[PDB]
Amino acid sequence: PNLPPGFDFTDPAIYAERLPVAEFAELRSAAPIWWNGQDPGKGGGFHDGGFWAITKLNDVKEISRHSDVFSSYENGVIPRFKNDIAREDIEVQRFVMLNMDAPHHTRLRKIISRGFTPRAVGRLHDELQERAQKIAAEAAAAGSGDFVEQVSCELPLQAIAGLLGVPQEDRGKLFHWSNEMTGNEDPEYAHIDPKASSAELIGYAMKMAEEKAKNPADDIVTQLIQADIDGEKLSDDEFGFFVVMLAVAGNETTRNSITQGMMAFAEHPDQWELYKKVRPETAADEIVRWATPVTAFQRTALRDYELSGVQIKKGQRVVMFYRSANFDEEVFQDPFTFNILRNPNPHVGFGGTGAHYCIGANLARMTINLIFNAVADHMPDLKPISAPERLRSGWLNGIKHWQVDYTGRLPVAH
Ligand code: HEM
Repeated sequence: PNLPPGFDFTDPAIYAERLPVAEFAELRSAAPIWWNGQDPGKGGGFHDGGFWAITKLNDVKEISRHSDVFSSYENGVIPRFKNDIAREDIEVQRFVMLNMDAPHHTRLRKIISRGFTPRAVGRLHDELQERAQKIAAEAAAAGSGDFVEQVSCELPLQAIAGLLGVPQEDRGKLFHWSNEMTGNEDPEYAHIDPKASSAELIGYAMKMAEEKAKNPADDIVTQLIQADIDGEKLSDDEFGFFVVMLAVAGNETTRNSITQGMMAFAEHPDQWELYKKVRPETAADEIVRWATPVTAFQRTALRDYELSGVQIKKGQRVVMFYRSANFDEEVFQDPFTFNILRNPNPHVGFGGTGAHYCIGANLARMTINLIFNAVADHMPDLKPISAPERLRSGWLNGIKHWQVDYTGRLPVAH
């Protein structure tokens, strides 16, 4: 393919500036499974010399379905850390369900599923709609400001707190810990240590589990720590690892779907007018496909496996570029058109179908719908002031800041 020598699709220096949309398109056309070599020292923590870049949706689905071959546990799913990360800090990811394989994954996923039933998630609708309205109103009253802080950040965190029944007076500290826990290489956050925040959150969660076992209630935490008919339940530490997992899994991801959904609405005012008018049930999925908050997750082959004519060898990493797959011209009609009516929309922003497919997908869609309803109600005319500031990460597609005029009336500053 026509790519610069040395090009690495996991390079956080790319994403601090842009999404490499042209280069993904070049691989889908010229080399849809492509060996991305990595130089000595520059492996993002993996010392294997490179990985297979997976760029087509059908191949992302195939890998995702064949979890008996393509393991999450062996090297975890994050394809990029600081280059000098210790191996034990990659392996500590195995304590959370996202980085487990069957059969251990299968048991935990069945228990954790109790928290994500339609009823469990449905129960959060009213508090989240009230909060979404309050968020948007307060931002509108500020006139202008950082959309990421003032509109995108809070609701995903309130969804996690509501789910876990975190007392109101504990939410600031919970959110503080959570916001320190999705590591990145961004110089703006170079002073933060995820490990200490993670240990505080796990201890807080374990105390909650102990208390709820003693005073069970009609809530999701009680369901998780009480034995079902098969005797299965989360131990206290397992409950702590579930909370730690959510603090990353359901935080920056939904946050970025909100920021980048609004960026797409600013870029496509026809879609924003359509949205405000009809508030269509298909909008959240198009927002997720367009935002693709997780650029990529990886797997490791547990045996040689041929994928679309390419021999993957045992031990090699494959990196599923959801950012590429979600724009695959053989699966979507006009993938580079932002269309909030798109249906079907077989995007992989929540992963390919398979064991690990996002268990929070419906909660995330509800979050997105409630906050955009509130934005439509309170700041229908909002206009950006300056360009988004992207996050330096080689796997998360993040926006740190985006200055916006909620009134739409401020004139151009010179
Ligand atoms: C738009 C927002 C979101 C996006 C783009 C997203 C994306 C993803 C992706 C790509 C995966 C891995 C899928 C795979 O490997 O096949 C995943 C897993 C997961 N997500 Fe989400 N997610 C979002 C919101 C949420 C929310 C709101 C929560 C919970 C509050 C959540 C909880 C989880 C959990 C617990 C896993 C692990 C599932 C497993 O390993 O079995 N996610 N998510």
